[PDB]
Amino acid sequence: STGSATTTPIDSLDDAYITPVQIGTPAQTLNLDFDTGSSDLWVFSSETTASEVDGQTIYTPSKSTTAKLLSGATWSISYGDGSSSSGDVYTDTVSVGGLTVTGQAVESAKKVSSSFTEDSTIDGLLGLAFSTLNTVSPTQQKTFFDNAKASLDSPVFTADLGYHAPGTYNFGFIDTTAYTGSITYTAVSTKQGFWEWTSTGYAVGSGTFKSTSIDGIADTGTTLLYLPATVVSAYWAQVSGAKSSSSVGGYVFPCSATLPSFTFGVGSARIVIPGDYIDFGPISTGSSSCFGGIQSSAGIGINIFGDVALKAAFVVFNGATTPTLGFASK
Repeated sequence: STGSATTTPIDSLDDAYITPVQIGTPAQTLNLDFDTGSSDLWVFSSETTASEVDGQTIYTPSKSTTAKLLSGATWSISYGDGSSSSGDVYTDTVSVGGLTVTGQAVESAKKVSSSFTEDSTIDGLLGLAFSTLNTVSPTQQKTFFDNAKASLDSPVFTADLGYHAPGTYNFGFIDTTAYTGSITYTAVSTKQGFWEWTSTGYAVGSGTFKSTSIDGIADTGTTLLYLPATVVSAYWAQVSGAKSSSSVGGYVFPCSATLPSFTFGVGSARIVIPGDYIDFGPISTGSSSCFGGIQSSAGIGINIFGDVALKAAFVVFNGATTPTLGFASK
């Protein structure tokens, strides 16, 4: 089997992407944030504290003839950005882009933190990291991909995120029309439960490539590119007036600037992030200070190849017995 679904930016900055997901019988379609940095499929629901729901579409398990309470199971997750959610668990039929999994754990939120409530466009998350990170207790649950894997034509999914435009998540096949040149595959460590890999270096604009190993994670659920402070300083030093602002929470730059590209290495291959992808616009409406899309990972504890990086590439998440990651230009 295969599946193919379009993913759409939630706003004009590409802060996140939503993908329609069918849950239950008859189908209830919710728009979920596909997150290769976590492993829980959770949704706003009829059980979510009413004051914490503001415009989201909810899953109502009592209206699904295939929903079953997973008795005694609870979940609770905290994300890197400080957001969180928790609740109980149903199993139900879940379909993405025509690919159907029966008996998928659907984690129903009883509580969500303010960041989730405030984002009316995101109805929940669909985790695509390794199932070892799943938070359901006392019986850990599998991700949608893990459950689908054996049925898929090939045990892979691909992320093809758009820059200020829709893109595609495919399951079970590689669309050879969706990228240019060849796909370069690179080793993955699953030791921390992430799609963790080692970039071979970087360049700023038309500058020379610096060969250096940068361990990090491919994370579709993180907006920006978070890299070591040395790398980030070298980038922003090429933008007149750019500076790190503790009050704003990162590097800012004059909105009048033209940003240089940023290149990262994948083996001997190179992925080029155009400068425009690094512009996250005014820090507040009407400001002439703009927020940068490359930020320091210092104090995160891990480097994160988030959407800024991933949307410059066609990315293969290869879930074969020995997983790997592939990157192609597009």
